Amino acid sequence: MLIKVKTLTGKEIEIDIEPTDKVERIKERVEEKEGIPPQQQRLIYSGKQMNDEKTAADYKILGGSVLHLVLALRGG
Amino acid sequence: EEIRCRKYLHPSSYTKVIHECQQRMVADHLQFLHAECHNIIRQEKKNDMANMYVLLRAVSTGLPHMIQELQNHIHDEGLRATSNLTQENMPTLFVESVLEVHGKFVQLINTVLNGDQHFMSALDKALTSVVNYREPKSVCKAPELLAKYCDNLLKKSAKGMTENEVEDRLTSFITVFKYIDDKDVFQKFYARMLAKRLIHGLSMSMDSEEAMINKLKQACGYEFTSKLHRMYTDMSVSADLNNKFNNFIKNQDTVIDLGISFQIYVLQAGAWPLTQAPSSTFAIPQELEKSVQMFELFYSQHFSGRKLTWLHYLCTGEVKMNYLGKPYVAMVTTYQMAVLLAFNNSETVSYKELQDSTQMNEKELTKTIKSLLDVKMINHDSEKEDIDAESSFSLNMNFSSKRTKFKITTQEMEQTRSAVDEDRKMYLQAAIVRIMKARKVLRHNALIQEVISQSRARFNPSISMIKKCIEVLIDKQYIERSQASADEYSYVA
Amino acid sequence: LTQENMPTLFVESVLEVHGKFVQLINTVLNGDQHFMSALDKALTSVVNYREPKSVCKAPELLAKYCDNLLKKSAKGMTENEVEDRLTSFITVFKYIDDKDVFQKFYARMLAKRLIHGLSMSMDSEEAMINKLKQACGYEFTSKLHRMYTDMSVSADLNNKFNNFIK
Amino acid sequence: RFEVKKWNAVALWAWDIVVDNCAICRNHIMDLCIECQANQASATSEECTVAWGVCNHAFHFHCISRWLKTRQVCPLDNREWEFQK
Amino acid sequence: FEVKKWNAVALWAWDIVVDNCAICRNHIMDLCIECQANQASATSEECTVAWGVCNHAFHFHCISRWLKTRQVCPLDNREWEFQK
Ligand SMILES: [Zn+2]
Ligand SMILES: [Zn+2]
Ligand SMILES: [Zn+2]
Ligand SMILES: [Zn+2]
Ligand SMILES: [Zn+2]
Ligand SMILES: [Zn+2]
Repeated sequence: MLIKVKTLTGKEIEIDIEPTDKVERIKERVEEKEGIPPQQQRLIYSGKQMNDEKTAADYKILGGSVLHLVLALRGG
Repeated sequence: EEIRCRKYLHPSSYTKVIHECQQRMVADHLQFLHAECHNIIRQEKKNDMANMYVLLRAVSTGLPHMIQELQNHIHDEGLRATSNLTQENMPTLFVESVLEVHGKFVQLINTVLNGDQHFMSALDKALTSVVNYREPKSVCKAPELLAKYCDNLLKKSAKGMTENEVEDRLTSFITVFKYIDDKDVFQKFYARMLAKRLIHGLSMSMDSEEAMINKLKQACGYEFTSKLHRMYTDMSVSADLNNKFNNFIKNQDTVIDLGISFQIYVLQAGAWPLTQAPSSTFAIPQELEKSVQMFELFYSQHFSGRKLTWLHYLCTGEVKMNYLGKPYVAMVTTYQMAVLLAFNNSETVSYKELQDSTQMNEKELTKTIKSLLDVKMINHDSEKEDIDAESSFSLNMNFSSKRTKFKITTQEMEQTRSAVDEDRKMYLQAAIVRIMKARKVLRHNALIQEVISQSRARFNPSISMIKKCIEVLIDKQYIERSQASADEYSYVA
Repeated sequence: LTQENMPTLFVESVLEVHGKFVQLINTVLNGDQHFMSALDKALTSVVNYREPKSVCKAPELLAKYCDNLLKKSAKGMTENEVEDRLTSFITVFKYIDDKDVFQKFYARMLAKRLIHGLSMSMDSEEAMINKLKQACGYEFTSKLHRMYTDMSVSADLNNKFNNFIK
Repeated sequence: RFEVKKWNAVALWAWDIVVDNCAICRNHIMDLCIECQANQASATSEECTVAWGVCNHAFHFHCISRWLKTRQVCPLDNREWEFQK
Repeated sequence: FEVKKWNAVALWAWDIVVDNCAICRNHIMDLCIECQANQASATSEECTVAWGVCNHAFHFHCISRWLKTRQVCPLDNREWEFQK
C-alpha cells in the first residue's frame, strides 16, 4: 500500500508497504524515495515512533495517511 | 624503429619496415591485447588507451574489438547513470546525466583516442541504447522525460534562468534529443505541454518558444514542427486579433459595450491538440452572450469563411461576489461560471433548475461541483454526500480567502522553488553525518565527493551550499573544525 | 564542384570540414558547447548556401548522394563501407534545415531505386530509412518505410498469387 | 449580484467550406455514425464518440469498430492501429 | 509478337475512402463540381490536379478560386506554393 507521509516541507513518501508489513524496513522504502537512509528516518506514527519490527497493524493499519517524520541524525 | 629506418633506409621502405614491425609485435599478439581491452576500457586508463588506439589502428582488425568494448562501456555507464532516479526530478536529472556522459566520453575520445569517427559512432550507438532504454513489457520513458525537460526549461519558473543560459541549455538539449528513437511521440507530448504552457500565458518568453520550435525545425523536418509552429503563430496573431476586435468595437455604429474584457485566443482547428468538446453541451451565460454574439459578427466580416467551435473547457473568467462582504474575484472556467449564474438570482438552486441555465450533462457537472466544494465556495443544501439529480445548493457564506483574486484548481513559483530547494539542503544534512559514522574524519575537499556520491540517484548538489550547509552543522554543535587542519573535521558524538 | 560528381564530392567536402573543425574544437579549445554551436551555425549557413533568387541545392544534392551510395553500383562498394558513409552522412543531413524537401526528393528517387531493382541490397534501405526515422521521427519516414514495406511483401505476395493460379 | 470582469475565452477556427469527416462512414465527424444514423439512432444513440489513435486520424467509434472486424490497419495510411490518441 | 513476362505495377487504395478536392468535396480523379455545372462549354482538359508543397491534391479550378480570394491551403494554414 502506497503512503502519503508528510515531510519537513509538506512532501510525500512512498512506503509501498501493506498493513502487514513491519515498519522496520517499511520506513526505509518511504525514505528511499526521499533520500534518507533506513536507520535515520525516525518517523512518528501519529503519536509514536516505530521500534524494532513494529508491524504496521500497530499504527491502525492506515492506508497512506500522513506520517510526519523526524530528521533525527546519527541514528545509524 | 621510425628513427632507425629514417637513418638507414631509402624513403620507399620508411613505411614497410614499420608495417612489418607492427605485424610481428602487435598484429601477432592481437588476442593478448584484446583480452586486456576489457581492463583498459572499463577502468578508464586514460594514459594507456592512447597507446592502445595507436597500436591497434596500425593493424587491420585491431580497432573493431576496442570499438565494441568502448561501446559496451558507454552503454553500461549510461545504464549505471540512468538506472534509478527520483520520480520528482526525473526529467532534468536524466537529461543532464546523459549530457554529462556524452560530454565526458566525447572529451575522452577526442583527447585520448584522436577523435576517431568509429569511436564516435560507437558512442552514438551506445547512447541510442541508453537514452531510449525501456523496461520489459513497458513503454519507453525518454520522450516524456525530454518533453517535460523542455517544459521545465521553458516554464516561467523562479530558478533565475537567464535567456542566454536557457538558449545554451536548449542547444545542448538537442544533443540528447537527437538520440530519441521515436520523436513523433516526443512531439505528441511536447505539442501537448506546449498547449498548456502557452494557452495559459505560462511561457516565460514568446521568443524562447520560437527558439525551441526552430531548434526542432532543424533537428527534424519542417512538418515535424508544423503543428508546433501553427500554435505559436496563433498566439502571436491573437494579440493583434484582440486589438482588431477592440477596434471593431470602435466601428461607431451603435453602443456595443460588453462589460467583459474578452481577451480571445482564436486557434487553428487541426494544429492544436485541444480536442473539440466531445460532450458537455453548454449554454452561454447571459453576461457572455453579448461577447460571443458580437465576436461571431467580427469573425464573420474580418475573416470570412470560418466556423468557430468555441471550446469551453479552457476558458477562464473573473467573476466578483454577490455583496457577501469582503468581495473576491474568482479565476474559474466557464464550466465553473454557469453554475454561478442561476446561483445569482436564486440563493437556493436545485440541480434540476440549473439544467435550464447551464445545460451541461452530469458527466462533468459532478466533477466541477466537487472541484468547487474542494475549496468550498458552494455547499450541498441537503445532507447527501454525493450529488444526485434532486440536489440543492446555496452559498457557503462562512467561506473566506486570503486573496481577492484567489486561485481555483483547474507569485507562487518563488515560494515553491525555495521549499523544493530546502529539501535539497535538508537531505544534505541527512547525508554528511553518515560519513561521520563511517570514518569520523574527512577532509574539506574529499567530503564533496562523498556527498555527491550519496546523491547520485538524487538532485545534483551545489558546491557552495555544501560548504554553506556544513557550517550549519558547526553552530548546531554536531561537527566542528580542528584548528590544526582546516580540512580535518571532528564531531562531538 | 564538378557537375558530374557534385553530390558525393560536396557531401565529402562538408563532412571533412566538419570533422577537421570538430577535431580543432576540442583538441585545442577544450570543446566548449559555445564553439560547437558556432560551428553548427557556420556549417548550417555553409550547406544552405544558395544564389539569390534561386532555390537551395542542398536537399537535392544530398538526396542524389544518398541515392548514389544506395544504388546498385559496379564500383564494388561493400556494405560496411556504405553503412559507415551513411552513418557519417547524417552529420551532413542534420544541417539541411530544409529536410521536408529532402524527403520529397529521396522518396522520388527511391521509387525509381525500388521498382527497377537499382537497390544495392534490400537490407541497405533499412540502414537508411532507420537512419532518418531515428534522426527525424517516424512521421518523416512514414512514406519511405511504406515504400520499402511493399517490397518485403511483393515477392511473398507473388508467392500468394502464383499458387493461387495452381 | 454576481458580475464577471474578464473572459479569457478560447476558440478553434476551421474553414467553413472544408468539412472534416470520418473517413469510413463519410459523415460529419462530430455528427452521428452511419450505423448511428440508421439503426441505433432511436434505440440508444449518444455513443458515437470520435475515436483517436496514434495515426492521429478522426474516426467514428462505430465506424472504426466495423473496420477492425477483419483488418487491423488504419484506413487512411495503412499504419498499425492503437486507438490511444 | 509474344511476351514471356511483363512486370506490372499497381497502386492500391481502399474503395471506402477517396482522395477529395476538399474545396469541392468531390473526387480527385473525377471532374470538379464547378465544371460539373456548365460542362458543355468546358473541355475538361485543364482540370488537372494542382499538387502543392503541402503534399495536398486539389482540383486546379478549386484551388485557383481559393487562391483568388484566399492565400493558404484549405486543409492546413500554410502559404500555398504550387509543386506539380
Ligand atoms: Zn464514421
Ligand atoms: Zn455507428
Ligand atoms: Zn491513417
Ligand atoms: Zn475541386
Ligand atoms: Zn474544372
Ligand atoms: Zn496544404
